[PDB]
Amino acid sequence: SKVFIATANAGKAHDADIFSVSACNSFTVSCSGDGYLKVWDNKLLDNENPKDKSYSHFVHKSGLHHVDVLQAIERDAFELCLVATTSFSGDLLFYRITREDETKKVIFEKLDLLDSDMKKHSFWALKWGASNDRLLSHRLVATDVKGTTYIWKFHPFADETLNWSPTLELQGTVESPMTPSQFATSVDISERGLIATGFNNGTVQISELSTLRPLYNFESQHSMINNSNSIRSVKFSPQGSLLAIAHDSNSFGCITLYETEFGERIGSLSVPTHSSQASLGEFAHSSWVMSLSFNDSGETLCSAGWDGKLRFWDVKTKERITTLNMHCDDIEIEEDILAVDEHGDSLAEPGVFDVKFLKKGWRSGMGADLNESLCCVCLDRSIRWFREAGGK
Amino acid sequence: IYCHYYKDHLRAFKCYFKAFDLDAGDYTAAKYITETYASKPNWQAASSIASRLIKGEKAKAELRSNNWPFRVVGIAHLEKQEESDSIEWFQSALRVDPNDVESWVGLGQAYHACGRIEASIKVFDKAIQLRPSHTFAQYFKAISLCDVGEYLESLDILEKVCQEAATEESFQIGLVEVLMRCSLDLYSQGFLLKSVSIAKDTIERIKIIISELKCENQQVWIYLSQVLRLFIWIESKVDTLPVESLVSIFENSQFSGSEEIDSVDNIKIDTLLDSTTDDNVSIACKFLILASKYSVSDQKFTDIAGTVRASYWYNIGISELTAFITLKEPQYRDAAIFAFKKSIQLQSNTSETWIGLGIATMDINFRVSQHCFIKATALEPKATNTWFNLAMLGLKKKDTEFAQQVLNKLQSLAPQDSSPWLGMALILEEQGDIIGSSKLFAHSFILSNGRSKAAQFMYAKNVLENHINNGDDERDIE
Repeated sequence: SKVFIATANAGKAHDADIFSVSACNSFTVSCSGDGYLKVWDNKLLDNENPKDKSYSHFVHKSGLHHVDVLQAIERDAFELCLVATTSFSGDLLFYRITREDETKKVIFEKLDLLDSDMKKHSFWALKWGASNDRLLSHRLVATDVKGTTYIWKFHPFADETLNWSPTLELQGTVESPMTPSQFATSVDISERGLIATGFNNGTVQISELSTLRPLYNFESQHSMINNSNSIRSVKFSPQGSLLAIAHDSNSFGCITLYETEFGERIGSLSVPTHSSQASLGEFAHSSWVMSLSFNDSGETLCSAGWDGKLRFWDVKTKERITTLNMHCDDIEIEEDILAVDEHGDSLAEPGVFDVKFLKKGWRSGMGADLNESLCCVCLDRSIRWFREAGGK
Repeated sequence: IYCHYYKDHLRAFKCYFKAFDLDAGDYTAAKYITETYASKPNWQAASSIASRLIKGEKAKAELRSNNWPFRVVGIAHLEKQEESDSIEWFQSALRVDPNDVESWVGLGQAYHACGRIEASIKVFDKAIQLRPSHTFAQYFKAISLCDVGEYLESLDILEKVCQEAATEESFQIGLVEVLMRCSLDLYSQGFLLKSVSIAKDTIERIKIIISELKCENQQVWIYLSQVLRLFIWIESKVDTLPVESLVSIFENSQFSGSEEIDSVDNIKIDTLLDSTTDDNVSIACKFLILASKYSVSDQKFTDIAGTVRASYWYNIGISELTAFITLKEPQYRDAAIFAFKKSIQLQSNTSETWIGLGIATMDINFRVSQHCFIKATALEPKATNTWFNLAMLGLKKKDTEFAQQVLNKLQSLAPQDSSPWLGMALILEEQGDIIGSSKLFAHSFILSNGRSKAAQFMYAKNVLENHINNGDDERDIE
């Protein structure tokens, strides 16, 4: 089941570029440069416009370039849903999401969890660490422009009978190994308790989430021109010890696979791309790889490139399974098709800002085999949802 | 009466046996006799009683409820190592009592003997599903899982078992097996560093087997032999090699010793570590040999037709040969030839020994080496290694055309291998058509996917030799 087919579209979802997208069992949340967080109901019924079940809420004037949501069922009784976001200002915003009593409409409650000394930091990337027995308490990782990784523990309850009062305890930091310190461009945390921190100099550092200890760091090759290579996205494999690193080689995107036991390079994903007119080159994407995502099984790796192509690779064979070409006119609503942008540039083949795999059951669909799903946001201010044609 | 009231086993058995012969349609007698013989154990009889009962069809009503005849015939067929026949019986037994655990286990075990491996996985999975307190079902499932290639699950299973019943041998040996298979697999797939870790782990386990149980299988020493190669092959972490653990592993096990073999290589547990100023690699080699050599034709072992002796001397030959190639010291060559000679006489039909003999004879005199390689090609026609080694000899004696011919033959045979392409390249770099040679080194590397040292090395070298002074500009992406 590696053939994806589109299910629902929302064109002109925002008034400025949508940079990050995330989702959970309840909904898919997308943030953009208009500083509006947008909650999109995942549970839809046949032929219903996602925008009818979209709830939007302001956050920051500057805009938001990173969002992640954590949905857990904390106590056997209580349901916890929490959105975290970073703004272009660098501010780290937190919003509790809940639904109305009968209307089932979304309600945002901005939570204030950081102290004044911490708020002074200019955060960039973030990731929520669910309570997966790593330790018992939900954790949050973030990165600042100075190249440091912040690790908090999130306690939603007061000293353990149960009442709502959230607190983020700073467990600590992981400083970059290099000097001068480099810009920490993205981050991710594994199921087995490992943090990966990706800098803009092709360097990646692997550290322990529990013990805040750095384990090692590796670099990406071809360093002829310094400003060329930088890491766009890093993502751990759920199944194995594998780690996929998405980096630039100036004007081209590269996916390299490292295994995390000893931290060695095990392979690289590429396909015939364009180089020197007639000649053929070996890169992942003809343009920069913007974001990665693994399917639940860990067998497929979807990569969203700036070339407006979503490419799904098979992790085991390291060859490409399939490719999806994004178009401005994929959108089911004509009036929401964004052919040209503000400056009259063409968005016929809009680069993919971000992509995400949705677990089976999150996206509810009528008369379809209950299966995995996919979601991505693209430069034409458009958010698309696909389903993995398969069975269960 | 005798069975329940007088408590006379012999007379009762005799009676029921006398009864069945006349009736053949009384469940009770068949059951008593079968049960008696099942405990003996003599399944060839129980299979007869049971089969007779089933075929009789005079107890069709009784057998609709109790499944033991079917099972019995099945098990009897299992212990005759005719597993394929066993299936229809077990499958039929379970149709009656689908909760019969041992019959599931048997069934899966029969599947596994017919390379229905994933099905085996599922069967054993159900077996555990019923009785999760089952260790053997877990063992079998672990092995099948390993065979399909899922090492993680297999290992979690086997470790979880080995903890629970560390007294038993099969489980431990299984752990070793799955571990070393993991090692070789991860080595082969490119996970070089992790392979060593799994190797250290598995050698530690082997030490634990020899120390804890003093359990000597033919297999453990082969396992160790196969594991040790990794330290030899990948020198980067050769220092990980645990000398102490090995010394213990060898000191604990008792080997009668072979003076004829020991006298050639000059290697004994007391002698080899005595040497000074020898690299960890050589130490590893010596341990490899010692291990391969220490493998036991244990007491009470029944070697069918004596193939095992040939496999023993063969393995020794390969080990010695590895040591020779690694260290370039004649003793290991002489020992290798000697061993292969010893093995050949015992068997004389296996292609794979002649190969080693041929390799071991390339330097001394080509005629015999060739002869060996040719015999090998004849003994296993589907073997691609033989031809290649022969071609390499062809190069060794500086016969370009021949080597090229053989290599073309290989391209015809198996074009997926990097080796033939690499050889064809080398010939052409020696020949001087360097552009096509570069094309070939490239293709070879690409097919290699990082499998062979020589491919990577030669590729890099060629890339340099081409692009060092041909006037490339820093802008040219390619």
